[PDB]
Amino acid sequence: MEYRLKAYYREGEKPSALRRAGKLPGLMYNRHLNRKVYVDLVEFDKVFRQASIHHVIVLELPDGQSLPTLVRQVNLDKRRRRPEHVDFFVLSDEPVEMYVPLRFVGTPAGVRAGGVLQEIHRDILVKVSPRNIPEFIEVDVSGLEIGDSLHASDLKLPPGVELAVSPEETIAAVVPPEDVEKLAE
RNA sequence: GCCGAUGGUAGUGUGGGGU
RNA sequence: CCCCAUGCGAGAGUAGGGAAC
Ligand SMILES: [Mg+2]
Ligand SMILES: [Mg+2]
Ligand SMILES: [Mg+2]
Ligand SMILES: [Mg+2]
Ligand SMILES: [Mg+2]
Ligand SMILES: [Mg+2]
Repeated sequence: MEYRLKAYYREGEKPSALRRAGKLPGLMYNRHLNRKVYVDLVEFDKVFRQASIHHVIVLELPDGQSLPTLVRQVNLDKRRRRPEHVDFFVLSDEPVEMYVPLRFVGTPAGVRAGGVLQEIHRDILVKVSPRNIPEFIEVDVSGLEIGDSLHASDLKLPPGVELAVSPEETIAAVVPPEDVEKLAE
C-alpha cells in the first residue's frame, strides 16, 4: 500500500504562522538531502492515519518532482493531540531501517494447555531496500508451549528483509496461568 | 548503553505591541 | 503571559557517523 501527499518547500515563513494557516511544518532528508517543507495538516492527518510509519508516502513537490518517503517522526505539540512538526525520510537506493507490523497467527499449544500468550512486540525493526518493503511479517505461535519464547531469530523473514534488532529479542512467549502478570482481584 | 546534525520545540537576550 | 520583529537555542528523538555484518 502506498500513499500520496502534496508537499511544498519553505524558507523564511515562520512555523507558528504556517500552523496558524492550517499547514504543518516539517522537513525531509536522507544521506543526500535535507530541505524544510510543509504540508496541509488535514491532508497529512488523513494520509498518516493509513500509512503511519509503515507505508511509503509519495511527496508531490512544487518542482513537479516526486519523492518516495517514510514518516520518521511526528512531534506532537505537548498538552494536546496534534502534529506540530513532521520528518520525512526520503527513500533512496540504499536499504533502510524501519518498523514492520507483526501479524501473529495460530493458537499456542501452551494456550490449549491453559497457558497465557503474551505478544511482547507489535512491530519489529528490520533493514530493507525500499523496493522490498513488506506489508507485515506473519508470526505463527501455534508452537509455543507454556514457558516458551519466540525470538527475533525465529521470525520467518521475507527475502531481502533482515533483523535490525538483536536475534535474542523476545517477540512472544506463553506463560502459565493462576496469575502470571498480576491478577485483578 | 559511543559520536551526532538539520528541522521543530522548551527556555532565553533586545525592541515593539496586546488580552 | 501572549503576539510580532530580530538574535541565540536545548533536553529527548531522527538522518548520518563509530562499531558490527
Ligand atoms: Mg531564565
Ligand atoms: Mg536546532
Ligand atoms: Mg540534542
Ligand atoms: Mg544509527
Ligand atoms: Mg559476514
Ligand atoms: Mg552498515
